[PDB]
Amino acid sequence: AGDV
Amino acid sequence: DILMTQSPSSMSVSLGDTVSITCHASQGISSNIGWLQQKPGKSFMGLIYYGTNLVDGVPSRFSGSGSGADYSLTISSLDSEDFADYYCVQYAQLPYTFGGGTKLEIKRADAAPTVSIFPPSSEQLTSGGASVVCFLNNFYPKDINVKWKIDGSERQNGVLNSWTDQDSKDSTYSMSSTLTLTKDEYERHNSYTCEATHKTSTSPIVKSFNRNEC
Amino acid sequence: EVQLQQSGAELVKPGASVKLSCTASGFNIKDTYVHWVKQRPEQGLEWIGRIDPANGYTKYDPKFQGKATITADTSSNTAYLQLSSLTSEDTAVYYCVRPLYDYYAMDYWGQGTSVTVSSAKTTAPSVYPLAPVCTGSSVTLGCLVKGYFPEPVTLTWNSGSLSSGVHTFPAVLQSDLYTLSSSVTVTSSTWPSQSITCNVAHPASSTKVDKKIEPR
Amino acid sequence: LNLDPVQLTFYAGPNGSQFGFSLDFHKDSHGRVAIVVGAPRTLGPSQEETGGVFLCPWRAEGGQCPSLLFDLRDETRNVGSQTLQTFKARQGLGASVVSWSDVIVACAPWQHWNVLEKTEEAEKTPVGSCFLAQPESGRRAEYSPCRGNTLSRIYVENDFSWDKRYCEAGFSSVVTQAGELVLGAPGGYYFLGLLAQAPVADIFSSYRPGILLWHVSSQSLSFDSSNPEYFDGYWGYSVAVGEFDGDLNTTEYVVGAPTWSWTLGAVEILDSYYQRLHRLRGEQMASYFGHSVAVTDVNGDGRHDLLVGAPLYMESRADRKLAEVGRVYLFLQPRGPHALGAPSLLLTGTQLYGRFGSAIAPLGDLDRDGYNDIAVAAPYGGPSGRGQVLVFLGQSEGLRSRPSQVLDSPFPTGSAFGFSLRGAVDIDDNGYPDLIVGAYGANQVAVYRAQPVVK
Amino acid sequence: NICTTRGVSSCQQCLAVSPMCAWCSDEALPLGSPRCDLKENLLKDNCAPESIEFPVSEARVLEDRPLSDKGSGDSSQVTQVSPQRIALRLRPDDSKNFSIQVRQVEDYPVDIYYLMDLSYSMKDDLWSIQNLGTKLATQMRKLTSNLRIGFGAFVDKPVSPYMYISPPEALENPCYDMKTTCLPMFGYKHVLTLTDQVTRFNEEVKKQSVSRNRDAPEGGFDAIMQATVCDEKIGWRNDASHLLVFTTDAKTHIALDGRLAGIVQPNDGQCHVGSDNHYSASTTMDYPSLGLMTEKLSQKNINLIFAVTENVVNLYQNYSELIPGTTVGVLSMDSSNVLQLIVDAYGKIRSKVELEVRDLPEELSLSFNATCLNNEVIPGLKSCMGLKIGDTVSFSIEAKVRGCPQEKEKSFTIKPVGFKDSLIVQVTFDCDCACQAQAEPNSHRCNNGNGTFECGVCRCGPGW
Ligand SMILES: *[C@@H]1O[C@H](CO)[C@@H](O[C@@H]2O[C@H](CO)[C@@H](O[C@@H]3O[C@H](CO[C@H]4O[C@H](CO)[C@@H](O)[C@H](O)[C@@H]4O)[C@@H](O)[C@H](O[C@H]4O[C@H](CO)[C@@H](O)[C@H](O)[C@@H]4O)[C@@H]3O)[C@H](O)[C@H]2NC(C)=O)[C@H](O)[C@H]1NC(C)=O
Ligand SMILES: *[C@@H]1O[C@H](CO)[C@@H](O[C@@H]2O[C@H](CO)[C@@H](O)[C@H](O)[C@H]2NC(C)=O)[C@H](O)[C@H]1NC(C)=O
Ligand SMILES: *[C@@H]1O[C@H](CO)[C@@H](O)[C@H](O)[C@H]1NC(C)=O
Ligand SMILES: [Ca+2]
Ligand SMILES: [Ca+2]
Ligand SMILES: [Ca+2]
Ligand SMILES: [Ca+2]
Ligand SMILES: [Mn+2]
Ligand SMILES: [Mn+2]
Ligand SMILES: [Mn+2]
Repeated sequence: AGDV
Repeated sequence: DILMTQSPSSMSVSLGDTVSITCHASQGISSNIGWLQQKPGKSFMGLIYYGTNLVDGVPSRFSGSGSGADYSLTISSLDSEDFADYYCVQYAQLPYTFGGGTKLEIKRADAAPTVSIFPPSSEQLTSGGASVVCFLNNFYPKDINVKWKIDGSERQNGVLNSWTDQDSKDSTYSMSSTLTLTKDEYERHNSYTCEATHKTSTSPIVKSFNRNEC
Repeated sequence: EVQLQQSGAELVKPGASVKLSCTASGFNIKDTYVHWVKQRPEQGLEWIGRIDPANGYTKYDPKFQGKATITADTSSNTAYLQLSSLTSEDTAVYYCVRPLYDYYAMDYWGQGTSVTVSSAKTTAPSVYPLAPVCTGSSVTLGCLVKGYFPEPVTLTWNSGSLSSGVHTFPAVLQSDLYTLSSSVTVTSSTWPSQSITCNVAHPASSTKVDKKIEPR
Repeated sequence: LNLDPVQLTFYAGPNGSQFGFSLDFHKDSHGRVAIVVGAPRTLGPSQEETGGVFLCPWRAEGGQCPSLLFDLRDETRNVGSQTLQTFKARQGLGASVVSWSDVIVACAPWQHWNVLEKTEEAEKTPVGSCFLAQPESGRRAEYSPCRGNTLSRIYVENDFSWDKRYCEAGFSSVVTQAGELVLGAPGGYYFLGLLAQAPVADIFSSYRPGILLWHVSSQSLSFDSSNPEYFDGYWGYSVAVGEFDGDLNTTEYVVGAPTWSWTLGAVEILDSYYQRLHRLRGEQMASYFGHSVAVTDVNGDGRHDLLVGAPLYMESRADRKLAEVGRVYLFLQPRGPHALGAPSLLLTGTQLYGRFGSAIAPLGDLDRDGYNDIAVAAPYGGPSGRGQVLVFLGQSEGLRSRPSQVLDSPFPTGSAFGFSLRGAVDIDDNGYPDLIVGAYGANQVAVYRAQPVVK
Repeated sequence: NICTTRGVSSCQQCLAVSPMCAWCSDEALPLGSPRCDLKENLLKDNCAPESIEFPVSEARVLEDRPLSDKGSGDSSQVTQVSPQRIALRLRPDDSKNFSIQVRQVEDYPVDIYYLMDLSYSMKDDLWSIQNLGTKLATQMRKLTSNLRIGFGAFVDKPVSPYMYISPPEALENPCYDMKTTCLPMFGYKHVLTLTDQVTRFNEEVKKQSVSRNRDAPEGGFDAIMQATVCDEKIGWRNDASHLLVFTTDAKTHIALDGRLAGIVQPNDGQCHVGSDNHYSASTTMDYPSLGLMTEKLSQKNINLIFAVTENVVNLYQNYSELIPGTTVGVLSMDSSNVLQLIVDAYGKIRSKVELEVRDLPEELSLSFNATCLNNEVIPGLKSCMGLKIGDTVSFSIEAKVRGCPQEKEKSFTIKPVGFKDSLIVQVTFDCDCACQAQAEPNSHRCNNGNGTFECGVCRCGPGW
């Protein structure tokens, strides 16, 4: 996912 | 696709010799090459990978080398098992492509072939066919040419040849040519011949027979 | 130890579909890439394609696109190669290959699967004796196995009694039917004194005919 | 107790190399003990930081050390219609060193890797790498289990599952007695953290230079997880091994996850198949519980006990106020198959921002009383804030609640004295185990020799 | 009897017995009269009034300014603590009491620095707060007539693995591998210094855009530090309530997390924001710890507000408990209701009055009885809660000295947390007699020069  | 020109296609050598196979690529592949071995009537075995690295379990007498587009496999002090097929394979690009192949044959003194012609059988003739057989046994080198003749004139349609791999304990080759005709067409003519051409004799060895005659 | 047990030889008809296998032994198929290679006597070696059994992604040579279809099942630990709309050119030996250490190499090979495509139905061989023509120090006889399908056929002389001094030639395909010949050499004092018989067996048709060589 | 704080030995390395960021003892084939030191900012060939490793022989006066040379050139291999790349710039070689038998393992947790295929790529990311060396024979080898050839697009489709592009393998490291290298990778699986194991003998026999991507069939990586408790937990920030299941044929792994469960931090004991046997939860959030783990039998009952460091623990003080000092937890292994209960002892720091617990080193039996002892670092502790290492002695009931000895930093401020430790090895062959302390901020290593007990 | 039964030797020992003892230095005292007795008993034996040495613990005020009604206007001449200074006098083992009053003044100046997360995950939020500057001040105007607002933004440490470093076009446009475009990555950047012009806020926001990084946690704590320790840059006013609003939609990086980027140097707590308005130690200095953040927030008197989404509210609500004085509000997904929660947070801030003591001597101990709500006394309590702006409370204080200290002149302070003003208590320890000022060293009365005559009796001089 990360920066979402 | 990258083309792999593997040469020579075959070489006749003896035990203890040191031979070197080469492999040329249509472009640079930076040591991304592998060498394979296929003993006669058996599967493949890995020899080399990434140019020079031996596969586990491989004798040290094998050794790869080269760079750019030209590489070489070298076998020091040949052994009896080393007489087999050998291929190179590049994996620098997809699709992978192999080389033509190279067969290590045993070398020996030249030898002429023992020609033997055989007319059709009684069982076959009564069936409606006629096959003439011409065996060319025990000769060296392998390069040989057969020529059938009916009433002195050459015949090429209906011939099936079959060669043998280098025999074990004499290192000679053999061949079997079979001319097949119909029973009707076989009786239109009288003379039948098979001529053998080998480097041994400048003049071809000939063996014939006559139908309706013994 | 790494071993690749491929499936047994296949014999199908043109237009059908075949599916070869390549079971892994001593390791997990999921470890490395798995390639498939086609081998023919004249054409030589051809790379079909590869597969990563872990994820199922594949790559093919544009020559086999549509024809070849490679798959893999981590459960059975086996990789497969399916060939659709078969022809005569699809008659070849197929090998499954994986690398040793290098990700992109071709080091370990299976024993190979032989595939033959032909409409030829099972046919028994017609054995014929070959006697010389009506003299030398040594004589040479022969035997002719003609018109049979499929391979192979075990040929022997005097029921295996006569072994040395014999040349059995490879079989050849004569229009959807195989042909084979064998020759043997002895001294003139052995024939026609000592009887010689040609013993051929065709397991397919379950026929084992024998023919004694008669002089002329 | 009986460590000599007067006559120390000082090894040193280039300025700004962080010499002493990592260290460990090293015995050659003849048992001659040495000291391997990592300098993760040593200059390379192009005058750019790549890190380096030094192998210091034992000399009571210390001095400069020779380099343990490794390949520092970037590599490239065009193969399989792809282009493999390794970038050793800023890789940090020597950010963790460990010795086993006559082999040294030095790792570069931030070595970057990228695969190009036409216009696509796998992204340039720090997979990390470890360089293995046999100094006596000159043999060399590498191990980079998190390298891959999958393109960027593939990961996006699969929702970034099993993403080993940011592992940073070698961040932490340990080697079992059997010879199985275990690498912590706190960035593996999209910052969940993974471990990676593989026999040393198989790493050497399967490595060839230039290949970059090769298979090590006997390796064994841990597993991804859909559990948000493990998200951004940095599983593998610190690793160790021990015996915690009774079965002596199996080797159990200890792993630290300092940001596990929303920065609650935790540490798990596992088997060689990564099946969790126990889990120990942090006491306070952002205390980085699991920053450092240690395994040793302190109460002389044969059973390894566990020690966990929470450098940023904030102790409660008067008037509802908290003071960052750090803390260390002791977990004694119970008899037979039983779970590790509450901590048997809590060791809390004193000096504000001192980070008591930033390193924990088993010393073996220092005072030779039959109980193994430990040393706890406070890289910014002591009344001066220069550093401090406290020795706690073992006893039947666990550990002494108060230190037997305190080693103040002989270096200046900012040396990070105690950031790395290592003990339980007799380097001078006088019958007592000795302690080496690193101070990468001052680019030096301080050897403390253990002398006969005075009392 | 306790002053007589102790059998003291001097005036100094007499007063040390009990706060109710007295000493008589009269010459014409009877033969066997005890000089150490009650003030009533001494005058009953014809002791001269001047000769009585009887200190009394008092507590008079010095500065008693009146509590201001409106915190608006003036040159920060607002008083919210009363009294501001009192002189305290005690004697050994005695205790005196005094009171203090605190008021949460109306219309007190307020600073509001908006610290905005602008990682790619904050895409939707930016649009919602387009007109935040004005729709705000309107609601805020009802609690303060002197407001100032500023704006700053943060993402994460622009360094691998947090940052995308490939292809080369990904550095200038981290959204390169996508179909869109975004700003280059940045740690923390100051945008707008605290100002009373609200339209400067709106127009500065309207020019902002998000960036993009790899890992979901963000370096928001790096930006809380700098926005706190960079006084002159952010523009915090000396006499104003300081509100630092922290907005994010994800987890946050903490101390020791930087080691995944090669960053090991602890946070030094100093300012590193230059003229380019960008945090320059971002790629070289680790994230701050919660203890270091608490130190500077308490030092600069900043009130931190965690305005976060509901998917992480439980996380920051747990951090808020490790950073006393911190409050949390729920960001309704798109930051639609940020407006209302800041006002609710400001009321929550000014609803507590907790006293704090500084520089208290070892000898003195204090006790408190709070008067919160409507004259409801609460013993053993020095903090009030549930208050509104404009309310006023008071506390009853008693200082119990233990013995007599060496230093006779000390002074401590009593201050409410977050408040500017404070009560200064100047303590004076009276355990000596005025007759001691005029003693006779080597007197003729005491053992012929071998003693000292003070307060009537003969003391053994120095050296014996
Ligand atoms: C923010 O901070 C809060 C406050 O601590 C955290 O909330 C706690 O979270 C922990 C972990 O999930 C909870 O611990 C569990 O408690 C359960 C029972 O608690 C009951 O009793 C308390 C009061 O006595 C009640 O308040 C509570 O509502 C329950 O009624 C146990 O069942 C759990 O045991 C399981 O796990 C343990 C640990 O492995 C095992 O050993 C057990 O065998 C069992 O499997 C566990 O003990 C705790 O209850 C929570 N408290 C509250 C008040 O919510 C948040 O987690 C934290 N979150 C963030 C993001 O920071
Ligand atoms: C705070 O309140 C307590 C009552 O809870 C006070 O304690 C009493 O003080 C009187 C003084 O006249 C004594 O007579 C009582 O005996 C005390 N009661 C108890 C239970 O101790 C205390 O004096 C108050 N202190 C301040 C500073 O307001
Ligand atoms: C001391 O306490 C008494 C009652 O407890 C109170 O009446 C008096 O006002 C207090 N002294 C001062 C200076 O406030
Ligand atoms: Ca075990
Ligand atoms: Ca134990
Ligand atoms: Ca001990
Ligand atoms: Ca020693
Ligand atoms: Mn984000
Ligand atoms: Mn969002
Ligand atoms: Mn981030």
